[PDB]
Amino acid sequence: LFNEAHSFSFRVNSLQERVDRLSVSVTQLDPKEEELSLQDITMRKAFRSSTIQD
Amino acid sequence: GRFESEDLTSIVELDGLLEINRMTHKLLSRYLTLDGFDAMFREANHNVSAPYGRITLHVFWELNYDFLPNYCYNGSTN
Repeated sequence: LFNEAHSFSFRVNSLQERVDRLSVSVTQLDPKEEELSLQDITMRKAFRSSTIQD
Repeated sequence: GRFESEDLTSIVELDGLLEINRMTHKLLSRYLTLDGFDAMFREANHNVSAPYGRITLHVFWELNYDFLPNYCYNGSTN
């Protein structure tokens, strides 16, 4: 039991660090300065979710 | 992708199929913890990392190449 609980703890700490970073980043998003490139709509690489399967 | 290989008039069949998929997600969510339907839809539409998605890009393509040069308006019936 304890081994996997410890693994969960590690994962939770990593996710907490990431969430703190993301929150401080999101608080300073600028909409008026936001610029979107019409020309680069498809040459951009699409986001893909994880597909791990045991 | 099935929308992308059809004319502009198939948008209705598209949103019908999307509603079926949303109902399926709602049913399966009663037991499984899936990604939100919005997240899944945006991932499938390439609308996460980019401003516009595939559906709007194909809408514009269809407009330009098939709608403006091939259709006739009727004022009374609209």
